[PDB]
Amino acid sequence: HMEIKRRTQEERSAATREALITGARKLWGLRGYAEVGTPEIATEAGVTRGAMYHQFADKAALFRDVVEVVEQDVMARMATLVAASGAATPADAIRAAVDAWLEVSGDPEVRQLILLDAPVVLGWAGFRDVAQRYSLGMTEQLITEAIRAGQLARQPVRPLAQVLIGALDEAAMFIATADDPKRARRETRQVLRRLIDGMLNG
Amino acid sequence: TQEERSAATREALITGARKLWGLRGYAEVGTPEIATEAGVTRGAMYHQFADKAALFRDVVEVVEQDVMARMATLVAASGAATPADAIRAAVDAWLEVSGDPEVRQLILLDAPVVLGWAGFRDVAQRYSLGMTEQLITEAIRAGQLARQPVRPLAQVLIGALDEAAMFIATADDPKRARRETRQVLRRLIDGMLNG
Ligand SMILES: N=C(N)Nc1nc2ccccc2s1
Ligand SMILES: N=C(N)Nc1nc2ccccc2s1
Repeated sequence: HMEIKRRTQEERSAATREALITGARKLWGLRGYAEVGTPEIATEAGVTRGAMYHQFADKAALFRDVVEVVEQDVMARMATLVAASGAATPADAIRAAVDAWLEVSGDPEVRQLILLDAPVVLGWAGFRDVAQRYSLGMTEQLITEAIRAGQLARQPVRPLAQVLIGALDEAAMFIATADDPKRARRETRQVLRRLIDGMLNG
Repeated sequence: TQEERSAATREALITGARKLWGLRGYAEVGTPEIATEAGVTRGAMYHQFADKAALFRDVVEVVEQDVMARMATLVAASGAATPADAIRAAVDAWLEVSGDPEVRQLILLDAPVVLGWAGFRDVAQRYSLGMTEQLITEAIRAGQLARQPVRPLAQVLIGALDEAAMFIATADDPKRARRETRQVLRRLIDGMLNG
């Protein structure tokens, strides 16, 4: 008897939540978390303050869901760029994935939300857990494929993956906080080329 | 003097807090316990430290000073004959020093949480970036690393070294994790060193 009512209220709640996340991603992406209040976000999203209260305990809870949706888009955008790269070998896929990370992390919205705001708002523990949840699988599979092809030494995948994600996250943070980010991106790309080319047999 | 008495009170509290937080972690020991360990009244303690985080900020300074000194000592004693070998010795020194139980708990686990992102990174940079940039500069000068600005390489390598230490710190089998991580780090830097 009550399944349509329950599903209807679920769908309405989901639509409200999506509008708030979409609004918050847009305004915080342009001005930064510190500079935009939840009332402006509720106005942008076309929802009441009570609808906001119902969905999110507080401003940081809304930000935690923004980061989830952005990280899903970052991982999808990176997969698209590697897929489109023309990579002939697992080693070339790895190089395409590093290039994709510098391109996607360079998007001004990703820079603001993931590299500048997220470490501050989530705290160090929260940021590291999100980055590993989204990126460890892709990174490990790229390593497994290169090992299978004899382009990387046979070794435990997890330690290498975690160390490389540490290096790549700090590379992107360096570019994000540079006052001349075009020069920083060149210099950082050049470092990562030497690091990756030092490890790959191909 | 009044300044000497204040300094003695502060030293008792920083020593006590370093000992107790180093064993159980910041979250698990309150300021009353620390004041009892130090033999200091609550009022004398709050006169020197506004709150728990303030006391932790001074613990982090004395631990970072020991990390920096122990890193210098071990690299100096390694017998490294070239800048490339000093870099290799610094990698092994970092796994030895960061494996100290007090460093593991206070610097690797607690400091990023208590000080916050910006705070912890400012402290770490103040104590480390001197040694790090000198090691890199000497290797570039010797032609054992590519010609390049120092800072970008330093930040990327610090990201690898920090994640290596945190991997070991939370591992189910830290002795195994340290062997696996040492192999990864030595292979990463051997790919870039000419010598
Ligand atoms: N990682 C830290 N949080 N602190 C330090 N690391 C190092 C590493 C080498 C030399 C001095 C220092 S101080
Ligand atoms: N500064 C950091 N955030 N961490 C580290 N710096 C250094 C520098 C040299 C060796 C190990 C490490 S670990």
